[PDB]
Amino acid sequence: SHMEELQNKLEDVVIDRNLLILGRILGEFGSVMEGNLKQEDGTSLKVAVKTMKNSSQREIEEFLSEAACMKDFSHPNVIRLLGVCIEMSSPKPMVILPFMKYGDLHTYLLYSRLETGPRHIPLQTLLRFMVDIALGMEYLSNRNFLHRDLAARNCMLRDDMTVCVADFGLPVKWIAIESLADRVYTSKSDVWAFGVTMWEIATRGMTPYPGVQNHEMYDYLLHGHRLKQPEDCLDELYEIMYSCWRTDPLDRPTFSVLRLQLERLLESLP
Ligand SMILES: CN(Cc1ccc2nccn2c1)c1nnc(-c2ccc(-c3ccccc3Cl)cc2)o1
Repeated sequence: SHMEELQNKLEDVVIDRNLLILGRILGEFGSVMEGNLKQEDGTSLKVAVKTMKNSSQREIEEFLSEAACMKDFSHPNVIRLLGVCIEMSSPKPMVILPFMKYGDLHTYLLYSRLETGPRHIPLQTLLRFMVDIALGMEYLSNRNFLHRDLAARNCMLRDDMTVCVADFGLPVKWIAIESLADRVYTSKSDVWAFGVTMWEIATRGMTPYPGVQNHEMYDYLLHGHRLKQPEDCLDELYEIMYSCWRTDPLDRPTFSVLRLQLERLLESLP
């Protein structure tokens, strides 16, 4: 029955192409399109459709396998995979996601500094964003799933302004020191990317390490330098993000420890 569990997950993740109607292109690695998904209750749902790219057997079965694992995730701060579709060329898979009208968190932070879009984001909400990602990441690491592409651009905003982790890997300034050197990736490397993500949130969308080029990053970190404390950022919050960048990956806290520290800090605000 150990294999029968994979077959169960496999049947579940596939969506009939006829239940899907494709809309306009939102982004042009593969495309992001809007779509309509006909549900079991007879009504249509607005969805986001991600199309992907070379073998028509092994790599496709690999996509279905990976998608079957992804649809098994069930947490309010992890994007939910609604299912997958396949379309053949003259070998193009599609992944079906809930439509997020508020978009990615990175764009939202940037828009908040311009007169038109969202208004100034206060400290409590910036901390609520960090708690939400920590909760989603905590769910993932406890299931032994590595994100491998954690950044503000890969976190999505739901209609109730809840953040969910998304766009799972497969970005040099999000990569842990040991991942740049030993080409090794663990949950401590996700914790490092999370600290960088927290810094993007606190700076309201600044690119990490201003004045340091991508090809200078490994030598920069090797000499002990880390991301600087953002202006008006709490010392406690900075200590939490800094703890994510400890040279020894074993010294870095887990997501569960980080989530707790962030919740206490949030509750402590007036
Ligand atoms: C496109 N995107 C972001 C998004 C979401 C929602 C949204 N609404 C409007 C615009 N939007 C944009 C997104 N978030 N998560 C994913 C994703 C993509 C691929 C896979 C995957 C990769 C390999 C094998 C199997 C799978 Cl299922 C998993 C998750 O993509």
